[PDB]
Amino acid sequence: MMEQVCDVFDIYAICACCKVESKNEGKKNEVFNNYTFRGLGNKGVLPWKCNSLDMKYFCAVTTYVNESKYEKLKYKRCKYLNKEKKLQNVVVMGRTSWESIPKKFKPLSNRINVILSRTLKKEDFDEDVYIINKVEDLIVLLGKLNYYKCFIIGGSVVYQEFLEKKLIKKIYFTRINSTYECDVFFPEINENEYQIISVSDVYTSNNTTLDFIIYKKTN
Amino acid sequence: DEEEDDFVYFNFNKEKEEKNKNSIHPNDFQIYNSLKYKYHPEYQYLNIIYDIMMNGNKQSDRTGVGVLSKFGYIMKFDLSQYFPLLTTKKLFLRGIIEELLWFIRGETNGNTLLNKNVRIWEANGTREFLDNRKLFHREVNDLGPIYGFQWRHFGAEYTNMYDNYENKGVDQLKNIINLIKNDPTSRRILLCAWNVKDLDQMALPPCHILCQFYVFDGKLSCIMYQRSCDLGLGVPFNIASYSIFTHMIAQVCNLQPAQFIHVLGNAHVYNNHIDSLKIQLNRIPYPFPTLKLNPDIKNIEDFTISDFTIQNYVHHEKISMDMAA
Ligand SMILES: NC(=O)C1=CN([C@@H]2O[C@H](COP(=O)(O)OP(=O)(O)OC[C@H]3O[C@@H](n4cnc5c(N)ncnc54)[C@H](OP(=O)(O)O)[C@@H]3O)[C@@H](O)[C@H]2O)C=CC1
Ligand SMILES: O=c1ccn([C@H]2C[C@H](O)[C@@H](COP(=O)(O)O)O2)c(=O)[nH]1
Ligand SMILES: N=C(N)NC(=N)Nc1cc(C(F)(F)F)ccc1Cl
Repeated sequence: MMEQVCDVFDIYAICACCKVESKNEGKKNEVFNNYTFRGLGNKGVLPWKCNSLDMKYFCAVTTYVNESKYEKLKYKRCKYLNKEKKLQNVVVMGRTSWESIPKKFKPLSNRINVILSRTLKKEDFDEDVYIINKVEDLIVLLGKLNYYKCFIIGGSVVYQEFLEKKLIKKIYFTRINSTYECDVFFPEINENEYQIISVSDVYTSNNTTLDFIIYKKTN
Repeated sequence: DEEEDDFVYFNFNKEKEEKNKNSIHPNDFQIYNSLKYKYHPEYQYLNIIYDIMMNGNKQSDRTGVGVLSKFGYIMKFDLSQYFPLLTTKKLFLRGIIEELLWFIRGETNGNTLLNKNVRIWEANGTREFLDNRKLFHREVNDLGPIYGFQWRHFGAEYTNMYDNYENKGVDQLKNIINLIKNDPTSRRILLCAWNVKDLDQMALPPCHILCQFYVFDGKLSCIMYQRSCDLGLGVPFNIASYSIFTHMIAQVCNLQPAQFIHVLGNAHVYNNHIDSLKIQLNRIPYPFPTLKLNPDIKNIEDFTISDFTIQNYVHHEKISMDMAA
């Protein structure tokens, strides 16, 4: 059948959402649901400060590669596009997101960094990164690159547009079980387009419990 | 891949999925079975519910309701990582905390709990209940030599719920707190409520037989043995109850809580709870909340309701395990 772009190019999303300060629905008799966790950022940075464990998780997922699986992936993408070291993953982020990262981490290590922007061009960056002004360009770029998996580390605006177009094969979602002030949020996942298939162990880090759940695009 | 086939052979004696007992319908747990990885700790609880429905034995019981049952299960909860208050349904802890403080004081007076609007023991203290237990000379709500009495006065002769049992009987609690404090490697740190001699004098025998503690690297772990476990109504609270108890003991002994281990003996599911559990098993767990204890409390006896705070409890909606309307 008509293979989906997100499937051919293994394009996933990964994020961490905390609970929003919905003033006064806050005391009991409050209803909870998956959308309870939607707080992504505040003031161009993270609502909660930094979460060590969440970070360990982020780096672990976005840098992990399986060399023995590439050949299979190469063949897939080639056949798709009508064709015939150190494998790396690709991370795609919005410009705002790229700037909110401390210089010491830019560009994200052991990862092919791709930034989405209209106000900036390659001449405005000093780092080893790819710049693109259209989502369609990411696809062209992916078709030309050697990589394992592609991760949309987002920016709320980025997450939003990649979900509408159905470019996400799975969502690695981190539920920060605490509340902070926020100004940007993750889109409300439609229980019909995506369904949770895995829920991890629960942990404590930086004074808050959290877990990791994996959403998957339904058939 | 040669191992692959040997695995298949080694299962030559696992017969057909028809003699899998209790005619269970898959469709009732689609969401539950769809899940690939179920690592959230709440699944230790849910998985048992599933096992008991799918492989449980049909038995009758002291009540007549009829239950499905299995024997011998174990759950482990990491209190240094979270507070295990189930999320697939709503739970309140005010009651079980008042009950716990009530145990610690060695009380056996049900009125004390009822005056705090905690009815956990109300049914076990009525004239009828007491009389059916043959405790004709027992005043209404005088529960008898139960938990509290055994924890502070094991061995002492029970008179009534108003008596003063000071320096009478063995004060186990006091004893275990001393053992953890001064002899942390002791393999004799147990709290026992199953006083064989006083069983018939109790409103009813205790379900939580004993607790054993373990201390290592400044961390306290607890194992509690439950003889009779009501997966639908009881267990959720039992888990919470002892997790809180482990925190308290851990604190007054200058240690950090670690593992709370729950050993289930007769683990049963009341037939009249099945529909509600089906519903529940299809709900995905939310991350557990946390428990905060006033740190200034240094004595196990100085705790009060306001010294306990549960934070960030995200849970599905309330469920009556016995739905009618
Ligand atoms: N909790 C979490 O897991 C995460 C939180 N965050 C937080 O999110 C906030 C940032 O998110 P948000 O403000 O939504 O910003 P984004 O990171 O989504 O950046 C949006 C910007 O990226 C560019 N862009 C997006 N789509 C396109 C496109 N199709 N073509 C060209 N350029 C595009 C534009 O740059 P330009 O303006 O140059 O045109 C745009 O205005 C911060 O507070 C950050 O801390 C970020 C990542 C993860
Ligand atoms: O803390 C408690 C107290 C009671 N029960 C349940 C177990 C049984 O269903 C019933 C007691 O019946 P017997 O075991 O006494 O027969 O109460 C619990 O699960 N937890
Ligand atoms: N933390 C997550 N699971 N999500 C996430 N996308 N975060 C995240 C984190 C970082 C930083 F910590 F390295 F600065 C940078 C960019 C993103 Cl998109």
